[PDB]
Amino acid sequence: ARSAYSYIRDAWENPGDGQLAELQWQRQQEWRNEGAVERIERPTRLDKARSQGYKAKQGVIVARVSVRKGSARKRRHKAGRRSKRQGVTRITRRKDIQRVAEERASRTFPNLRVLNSYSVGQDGRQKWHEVILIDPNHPAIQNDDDLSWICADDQADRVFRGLTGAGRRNRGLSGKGKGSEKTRPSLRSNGGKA
Amino acid sequence: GRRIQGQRRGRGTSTFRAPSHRYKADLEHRKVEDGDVIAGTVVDIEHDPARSAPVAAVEFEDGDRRLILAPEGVGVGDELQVGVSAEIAPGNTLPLAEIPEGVPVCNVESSPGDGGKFARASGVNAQLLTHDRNVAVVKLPSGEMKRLDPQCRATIGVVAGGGRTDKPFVKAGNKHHKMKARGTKWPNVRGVAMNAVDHPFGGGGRQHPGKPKSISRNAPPGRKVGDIASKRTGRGG
Amino acid sequence: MQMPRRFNTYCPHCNEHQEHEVEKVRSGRQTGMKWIDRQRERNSGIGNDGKFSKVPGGDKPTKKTDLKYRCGECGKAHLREGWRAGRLEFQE
Amino acid sequence: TGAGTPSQGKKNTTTHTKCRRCGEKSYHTKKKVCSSCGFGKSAKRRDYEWQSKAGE
RNA sequence: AAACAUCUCAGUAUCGGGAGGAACAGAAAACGCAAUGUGAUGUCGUUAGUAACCGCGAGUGAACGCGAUACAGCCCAAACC
RNA sequence: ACUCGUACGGUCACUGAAUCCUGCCCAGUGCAGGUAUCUGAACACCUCGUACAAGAGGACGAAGGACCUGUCAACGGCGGG
RNA sequence: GCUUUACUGCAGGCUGUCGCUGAGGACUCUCACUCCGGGAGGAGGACACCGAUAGCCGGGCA
Ligand SMILES: [Cl-]
Ligand SMILES: [Cl-]
Ligand SMILES: [Cl-]
Ligand SMILES: [Cl-]
Ligand SMILES: [K+]
Ligand SMILES: [Mg+2]
Ligand SMILES: [Mg+2]
Ligand SMILES: [Mg+2]
Ligand SMILES: [Mg+2]
Ligand SMILES: [Mg+2]
Ligand SMILES: [Mg+2]
Ligand SMILES: [Mg+2]
Ligand SMILES: [Mg+2]
Ligand SMILES: [Mg+2]
Ligand SMILES: [Mg+2]
Ligand SMILES: [Mg+2]
Ligand SMILES: [Mg+2]
Ligand SMILES: [Mg+2]
Ligand SMILES: [Mg+2]
Ligand SMILES: [Mg+2]
Ligand SMILES: [Mg+2]
Ligand SMILES: [Mg+2]
Ligand SMILES: [Mg+2]
Ligand code: NA
Ligand code: NA
Ligand code: NA
Ligand code: NA
Ligand code: NA
Ligand code: NA
Ligand code: NA
Ligand code: NA
Ligand SMILES: [Sr+2]
Ligand SMILES: [Sr+2]
Ligand SMILES: [Sr+2]
Ligand SMILES: [Sr+2]
Ligand SMILES: [Sr+2]
Ligand SMILES: [Sr+2]
Ligand SMILES: [Sr+2]
Ligand SMILES: [Sr+2]
Ligand SMILES: [Sr+2]
Ligand SMILES: [Sr+2]
Ligand SMILES: [Sr+2]
Ligand SMILES: [Sr+2]
Ligand SMILES: [Sr+2]
Ligand SMILES: [Sr+2]
Ligand SMILES: [Sr+2]
Ligand SMILES: [Sr+2]
Repeated sequence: ARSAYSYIRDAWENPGDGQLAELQWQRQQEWRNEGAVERIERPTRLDKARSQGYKAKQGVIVARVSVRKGSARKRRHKAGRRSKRQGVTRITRRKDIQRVAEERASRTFPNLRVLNSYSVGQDGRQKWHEVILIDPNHPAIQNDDDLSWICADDQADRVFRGLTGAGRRNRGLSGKGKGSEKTRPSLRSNGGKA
Repeated sequence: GRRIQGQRRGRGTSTFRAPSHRYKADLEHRKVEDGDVIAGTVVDIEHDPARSAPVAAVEFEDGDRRLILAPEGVGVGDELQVGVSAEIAPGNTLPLAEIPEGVPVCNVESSPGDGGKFARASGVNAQLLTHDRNVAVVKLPSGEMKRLDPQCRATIGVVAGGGRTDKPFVKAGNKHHKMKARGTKWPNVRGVAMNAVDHPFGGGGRQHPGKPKSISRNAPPGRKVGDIASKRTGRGG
Repeated sequence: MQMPRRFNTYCPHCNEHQEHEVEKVRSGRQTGMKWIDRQRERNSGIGNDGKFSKVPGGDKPTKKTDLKYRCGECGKAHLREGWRAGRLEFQE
Repeated sequence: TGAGTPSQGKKNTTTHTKCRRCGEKSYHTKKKVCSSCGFGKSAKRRDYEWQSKAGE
């Protein structure tokens, strides 16, 4: 039969309809009054969290992060530039907001490592994402067959190097064939043209 | 070119800042729960550096000692009241609703409880004209009819120091001393007297703006100089 | 100059002389779906857009005849070199 | 008053001093920032790729 | 580009953040020598200055495949408990 | 920042103590106001086109402009016959 | 370097539109949101602010 989880999932396919709509309208009032990074005892979207690797266990942390909506916040050129490099208003950044969110969360918890993250909505001026972080130093995790991998040294600060799922997508690594000529194995090795 | 003086101002550097560390106090009305059971005695009259007008130190019943925006005619010993039931006499504060029409007032709040925003300068006053259950109509010093919430508090009488403007500075040195007590860069160099690089009016053999002075409201900073969005100019017509 | 609306001349289609009707070539409306239209959208962005920032050239003092020659029997038209003419009015 | 020799006589202010962190006489005692190693400004050590030729 | 604005120089210089002894990538919602065919991923040689881009100017410029190197394939979420 | 400031304020400009004065010009340019009618983009809407889409046309029309008015201690002008 | 009714652009301001954004060609309301208030509460209100986009102005700047 259907899992109870599928109902949370199904609710979130249309965050603007049904009960979920009223919940968001209510919640966001409280969220707008919270900080940039707020640790939370439980995921707002359980199905998604468990699906991304979450577990109700010691060493597993979840934090909601908010970021200002819109494009880049850039300063106009102070020195000479050709029309092409004078743009200021319509220029957007190369990292999506979810990625910016994952990084802020990881800075707040220097000892934890980003596992994954997901969207929990937005209003007209900001977006919220919840991030799952793991304590690579806690034995409950060092002994977990499904998560101990994140304890390896080369997984340190993984988010800052784009090793996250959101990181990999944003780097154009989804496709294994056509279109990934300049993304795989890295944007850098391909001269930064992807 | 280079940023014009109006643009240097905004950075709020020392040259353009007000000597705040030398200012005395923020003359906002007292906050009373209700009842008007708040009265104090004028303990002294002081000089207010930020306004070139006198201010009065008051000792209230509950022990609070604070400076107040003094109207003309207030002296030491006198007793002042602040509240809904305050008496209708010079130097007393109460909501416009309690003030009888046709009474000159000063230090009028814009939004009930803000402490006073209007008519605070030397010898000026707002004129309470119309009352109502929903809107109190006041005539501000500029002659503008302002609709205010009857719950907006004010002080009866006119501000002390009137006539200050009637005497000429006579000397540059006198202007100088006053200017040193304000957030203002002085003296003033005319735009037409500067180099083209420093102002829209700079440059040219003889001095003269090389353009009409009436500038559009939409002009960007750096260009909005001269006569801003003038509806007209001159004295004629 | 004057020009006869219809006259006998060679029709490269029938391959024989037949009566033709002469008409001024009317401009055909664009579709906005040609490759050039797509390149304009693709290559125009922030700042100067190269060739897509240029504007309409000038005009020669006189233009050449721009006519269609329609065969009166097979109904097909053919084109010819034009010649400079200040004005071109047809007779009948 | 000339900007040269006569204006050099007024110079008796102490600014740059031996830095506690790197040992260079670059710790600005007024800013409390070392212009050589960055002490007082950053935990990380002051460094720049332009301190050497690009390909070296 | 014998000017110059798209283009070029170049994702170069330089800047911010971060890991390791190497990084990154990686077990197909691939490829599309179209097939009765190949079978994770780097890299090297080639494919090729080819396809593609471009005031269609100056210039920019892959991939599939093939020959090599080395080879390795697995774990969750959910269903049922 | 101005600002512990509030029109007897302070911002932006011009002239440059006192004294006697400061004429005519609103066509152009600038600023500002108004505007029946005209013109005026995108989204949504309607027609055609496409089993869809590109696209073509339409209707509506903001600021702006046309047009009208105010204004020279606003740019400036005050000739030839 | 400087100028402007040189060319081409870029900030910025005005303006429409879409999202924030809710209930019953003009309107009421309150619940988001904004502001005032120490607080209770008051004012305002689906506007404004902010994101996106479109038109106009645009030597302030390149
Ligand atoms: Cl991390
Ligand atoms: Cl003054
Ligand atoms: Cl013709
Ligand atoms: Cl193959
Ligand atoms: K260039
Ligand atoms: Mg298992
Ligand atoms: Mg590599
Ligand atoms: Mg005060
Ligand atoms: Mg000063
Ligand atoms: Mg002056
Ligand atoms: Mg000079
Ligand atoms: Mg000079
Ligand atoms: Mg200038
Ligand atoms: Mg002059
Ligand atoms: Mg050249
Ligand atoms: Mg390029
Ligand atoms: Mg050429
Ligand atoms: Mg290239
Ligand atoms: Mg291929
Ligand atoms: Mg003068
Ligand atoms: Mg002089
Ligand atoms: Mg506030
Ligand atoms: Mg220039
Ligand atoms: Na971390
Ligand atoms: Na790309
Ligand atoms: Na393109
Ligand atoms: Na050259
Ligand atoms: Na040159
Ligand atoms: Na090009
Ligand atoms: Na082969
Ligand atoms: Na005129
Ligand atoms: Sr670290
Ligand atoms: Sr105040
Ligand atoms: Sr206050
Ligand atoms: Sr001048
Ligand atoms: Sr006059
Ligand atoms: Sr493009
Ligand atoms: Sr452009
Ligand atoms: Sr010509
Ligand atoms: Sr000197
Ligand atoms: Sr000397
Ligand atoms: Sr000295
Ligand atoms: Sr510091
Ligand atoms: Sr460095
Ligand atoms: Sr293999
Ligand atoms: Sr005089
Ligand atoms: Sr005029």
